[PDB]
Amino acid sequence: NTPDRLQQASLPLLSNTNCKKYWGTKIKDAMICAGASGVSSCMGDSGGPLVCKKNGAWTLVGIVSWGSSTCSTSTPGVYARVTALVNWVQQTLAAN
Amino acid sequence: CGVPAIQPVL
Amino acid sequence: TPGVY
Amino acid sequence: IVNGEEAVPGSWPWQVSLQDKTGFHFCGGSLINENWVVTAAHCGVTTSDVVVAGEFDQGSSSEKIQKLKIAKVFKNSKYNSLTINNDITLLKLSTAASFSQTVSAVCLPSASDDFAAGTTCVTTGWGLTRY
Repeated sequence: NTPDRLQQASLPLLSNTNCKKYWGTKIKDAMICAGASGVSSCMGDSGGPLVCKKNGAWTLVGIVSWGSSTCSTSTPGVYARVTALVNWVQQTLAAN
Repeated sequence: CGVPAIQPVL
Repeated sequence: TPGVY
Repeated sequence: IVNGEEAVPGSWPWQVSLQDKTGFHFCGGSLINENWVVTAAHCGVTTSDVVVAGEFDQGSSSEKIQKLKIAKVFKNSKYNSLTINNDITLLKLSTAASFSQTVSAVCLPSASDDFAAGTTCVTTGWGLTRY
């Protein structure tokens, strides 16, 4: 049962090497982990943004993808790594 | 882009 | 345990 | 989001809600411009689903939200459903979103942008607060 009002949470980014201690080989180069800090994305957040402030502007760094089936707050969530997918985004926008 | 008109409070 | 979001 | 907090209404202007024809919220998304929304490929969006922009309280009937129709679904050809890798889909809107104080775009990074481990970022959404 999703909440009525929009929620937010600040969380730290992890390196893929450290994230692998939790998820093993399931972590691929086009993935980025964040969390394991007391908060967690969960079912229904999928597709949403993970934004980081760069030079004063909010930048889309990740897209909520998957994680713990119980949304454990001590396990990192896994997000689609946007830097690895942005070239496709730009080619798609340019051709359509 | 990336500059909300209504500033988020964290 | 893992799971889609 | 588990252990998160309520956001200031309209403070995450690019945040959209993807709802099916029954009005059920099933995924989030982000506006990258007036005609395009980025979401996860595994969300399985179809042209029958609706993009809702400018929403804060899904239980409210008094918000001036924008219900936008989807023209085409562009699932990244490299998306791997077995590993959930390259989990991204672009949605081209049938009708362009009208940008305002509560509806606007998030920036995209350059392919070489570096976001170091330890950096504190933010995630938003209407996902479960408790499992």
